[PDB]
Amino acid sequence: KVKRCVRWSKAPARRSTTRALWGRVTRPHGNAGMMRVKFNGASVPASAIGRRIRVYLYPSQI
Amino acid sequence: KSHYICAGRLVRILRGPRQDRVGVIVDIVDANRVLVENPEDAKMWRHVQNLKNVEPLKYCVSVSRNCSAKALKDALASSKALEKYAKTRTAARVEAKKACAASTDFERYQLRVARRSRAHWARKVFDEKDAKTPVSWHKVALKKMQKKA
Amino acid sequence: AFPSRKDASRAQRKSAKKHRPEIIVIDLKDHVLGRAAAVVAKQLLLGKKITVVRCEQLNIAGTEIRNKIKYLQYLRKRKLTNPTKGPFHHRAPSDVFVRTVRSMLPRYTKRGMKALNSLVAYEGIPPNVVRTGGRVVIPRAQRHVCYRSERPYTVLGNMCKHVGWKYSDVVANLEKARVEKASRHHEKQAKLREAWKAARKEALAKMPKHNVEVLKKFGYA
Amino acid sequence: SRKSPEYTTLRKSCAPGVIAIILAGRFRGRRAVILKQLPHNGPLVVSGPMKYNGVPIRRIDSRYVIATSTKVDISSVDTAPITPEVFVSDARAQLQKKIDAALIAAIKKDAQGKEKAGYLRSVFTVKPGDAPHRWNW
Amino acid sequence: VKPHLRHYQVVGRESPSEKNPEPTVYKFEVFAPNFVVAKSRFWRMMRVKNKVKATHGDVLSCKVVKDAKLVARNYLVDIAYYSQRCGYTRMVKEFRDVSKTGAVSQAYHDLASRHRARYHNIEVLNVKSIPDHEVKHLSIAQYHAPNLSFPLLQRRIKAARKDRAIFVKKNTKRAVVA
RNA sequence: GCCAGAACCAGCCCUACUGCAUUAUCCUGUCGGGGGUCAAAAUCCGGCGGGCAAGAAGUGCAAGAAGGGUCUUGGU
RNA sequence: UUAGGGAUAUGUGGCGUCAAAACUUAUGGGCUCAUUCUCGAUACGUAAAGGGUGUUGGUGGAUAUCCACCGGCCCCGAAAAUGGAUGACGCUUAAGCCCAAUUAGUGAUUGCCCAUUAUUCCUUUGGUAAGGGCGGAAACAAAGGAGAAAGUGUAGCCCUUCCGAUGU
RNA sequence: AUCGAAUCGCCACCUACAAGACUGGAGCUUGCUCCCUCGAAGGCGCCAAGUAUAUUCAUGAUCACAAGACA
Ligand SMILES: NC[C@@H]1O[C@H](O[C@H]2[C@@H](O)[C@H](O[C@@H]3[C@@H](O)[C@H](N)C[C@H](N)[C@H]3O[C@H]3O[C@H](CO)[C@@H](O)[C@H](O)[C@H]3N)O[C@@H]2CO)[C@H](N)[C@@H](O)[C@@H]1O
Ligand SMILES: [Mg+2]
Ligand SMILES: [Mg+2]
Repeated sequence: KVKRCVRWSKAPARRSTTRALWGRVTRPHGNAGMMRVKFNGASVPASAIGRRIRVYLYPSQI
Repeated sequence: KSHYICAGRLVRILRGPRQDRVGVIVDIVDANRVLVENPEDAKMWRHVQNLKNVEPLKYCVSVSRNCSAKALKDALASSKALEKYAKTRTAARVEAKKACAASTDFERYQLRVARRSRAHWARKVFDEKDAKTPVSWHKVALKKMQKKA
Repeated sequence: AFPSRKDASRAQRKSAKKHRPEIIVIDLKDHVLGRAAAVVAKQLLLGKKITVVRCEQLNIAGTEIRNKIKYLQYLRKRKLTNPTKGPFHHRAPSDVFVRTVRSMLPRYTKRGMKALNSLVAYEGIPPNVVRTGGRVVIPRAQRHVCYRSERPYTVLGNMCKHVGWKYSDVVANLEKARVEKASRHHEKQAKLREAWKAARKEALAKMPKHNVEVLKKFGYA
Repeated sequence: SRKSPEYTTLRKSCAPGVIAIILAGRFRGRRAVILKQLPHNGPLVVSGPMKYNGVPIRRIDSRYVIATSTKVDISSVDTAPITPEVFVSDARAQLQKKIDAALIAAIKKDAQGKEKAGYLRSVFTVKPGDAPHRWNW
Repeated sequence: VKPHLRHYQVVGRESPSEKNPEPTVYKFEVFAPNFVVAKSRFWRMMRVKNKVKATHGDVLSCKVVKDAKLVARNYLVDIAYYSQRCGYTRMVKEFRDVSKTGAVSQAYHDLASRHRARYHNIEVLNVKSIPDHEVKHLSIAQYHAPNLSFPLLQRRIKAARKDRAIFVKKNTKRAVVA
């Protein structure tokens, strides 16, 4: 179903069935360049294992 | 043809803390180590390299085993082996990554407008030579069409 | 699996463009059988869609007589009470590799069944796989870096033809007919491959010279 | 000194004149020029200019900006307080063009200044094979 | 690999007793990973040769010995080792290395492979750089040829840990995955 | 009295920036006696002349009053 | 070695896939080839005498070649009753065996992965628990707020601090 | 036609083929010398159809699935 996203009243064109869970990279994990992330207030669903996660360039340090 | 490990053979270091630096074999320890020195470079003092980390080049100064560290600087000056290496294409690929690994975002933009220039010119030269000879797929099919339609 | 009329009318009601998923196609000529299988078993389980090609060219270390006996010790196993419920012994090189991948997966969950149905594993290069992009390779598993060249090795298409697998000669005539066909296609366009590179050397000095000494700093001349 | 409006804690790379990358928001991936920083450790204020990439005078903060090595050396007008951006008006449409044309005035008198005007029109995206963690900016 | 053993010169002595008002001071060369191992190999040898304990014991010095110029030399690592059958076998074992402490390290890596002897079942005696014309075995003497010239065949050129990949493109230096 | 973002305090947890001692079985200089070579440089041993091998050593001790964390604590 | 939870760091054991970690690390050294219960491989933990002109080191004799000995890995010795097990796949420029490192003769520290452990931060609960406050300081209407009990045990008189916590 | 969705690199230049004790070509001293194609890039794509004073972009207001998606 189309549940309620942000800018529901301000921007009714981004109203979608699309949801999103958010997190932060906390620390590296091993020598091979994997990251150890924690999602905000919850955990990532186990359905997401093997599925696409986007990591961003913000918050910026450079 | 492969280039032998001998005293005088210039090797390039593969993946040490050097990764790109050339050096001259001044002594062979055993079946897997040599002594490597290039007096022209600061980081290339007389050290011990494993032969899994070296790559023998086509150049070889006429110097003896366990040289005197001042007749080595004489040997690669008369041979001009560092300058013959400095105009090869593989050495240009070494100094090209050193620009890419030091590029700012503005000189990555300059490389993109340089490559889009050359690409735009090579596809309009390819245009105005495919009208004369029917080479491409647009021009083979139209040449075998207008001859019978 | 051809798409049904419910899956065909929706590609007409919605004007569906012809879609291909992001599929990585490995050419397994001269690869270590279990080193390639472990690289593939990890990538499939990280969500990669992988088509595997040329499984009759995989290598297993040791004498051909040695690896053929190890398959016959495997074929000795069967459920004695009812062998229709037994271990099923697949003889194709394309099916030996699917098993070797599968025994490196969590086979008895749904995440390991979603990853074993992401692998296809042909043998030879079939006509649907040929013109779909350049094949890739696994350079940490390629027998010229992984086997000591004095030691014998065993081509999987030759071990498997003597334990079963009655389609060895069919694959050998489908791949003789391909390399003859793909070398006729490659003598063609040699006046197209030379046409572009004599236009990419001619694009220099027809382009402005302040974009060439930035094209020579980064070594792209 | 922390309660003073001139108290900043902003990075030494996000100076006025430094060409930025927007990374977020509406105009993501565009290249905008950093004009100044608002008082009481406020957000950055970037113009594009709109002549080049379509980015108006807008607020953004430091953590949503990659500041690069390339500066244009603006010394332009700073009459953009913390209150044109409060609850296009003809004031903000005039404050745009008065700072807009002062940018192109300062873009072109820069050495290699036409190369930088084209640099402000390009779009930063992440290609499918490039590593932003190994780059100088 | 800049070897795992270091040349310690452990100087020590029994103790000023009233039986023995001035005792004998002993010098000892040991190749040890650190000086705590090196002091204990010293008191091992004070016990089994001089009836001196470490309790009634002074270590006057335990300092490392710096190596040399790095030059390819020939070392006679006159070495002994204990196995349970045929105990205390002593061999001579000429080697070919750039330093003296690296030559003993090579001896500990092929007393471990050729004979399966560990660190504490090995005693090392009289490591000396010998000239070329004294080398007896032809598997070390073959490097004194002034015109060696061998090729590096059958190599394992791996990528440089920053650009290593998983799927490259079969004739191409690309990286389709990783 | 809901969800996010940044900022700044404090606390705590990370990691950058290093000094004091030590070299000698060692460094360098030449005359030997030794080597090998087409001839000779080296490996090697010995005389007495000098010494600092000086981000010099992977050898002993290190006290060098931050840039990043804190959906790893509390606050405004 | 065990209250209810986080963060960091470990231990035993590990780092080819299953399965977290060397996206199969080194810019370390050797040794090993084994053809129908199929070389080998995580202690406790469940094949020998003997043999080998397989290979790789040693020791002592002799005239580039012989002779006697000793060791490492590998083979032979080594034959059972459902199909079968280094845990599985597999591995042989090991993913095996013995040594050794930690990003590598570069310039000194701690490669990283996992606990009901450790350190530390919260909350609970109990102490051979340890301290403080409890004579309402003044002042304050509506159109800054409430509490303050001399107390074993409560919705605990209120705060601060410290240690312990499993169990038939 | 429900249907809003997750996906985010395109090519009639890759999409032929062997080889690693070699694989640019030759010499003969067989480990060195010599030749140009110099032996370590498949091309594109990343905001003017192309490196040149060209002309829209806000108010979607400071992050939010990219509110776009025929390349
Ligand atoms: N398991 C039963 C289900 O639990 C659901 O809730 C489940 C989750 O959706 C839920 O997660 C919520 C999440 O919705 C929301 N985005 C954030 C919230 N903080 C999370 O809750 C989590 O964090 C807090 C920590 O104190 C707790 O309240 C909660 O117990 C914990 N599960 O916690 C439960 C995870 O076990 C719903 N109540 C309902 O679907 C159903 O009752
Ligand atoms: Mg117990
Ligand atoms: Mg009871």
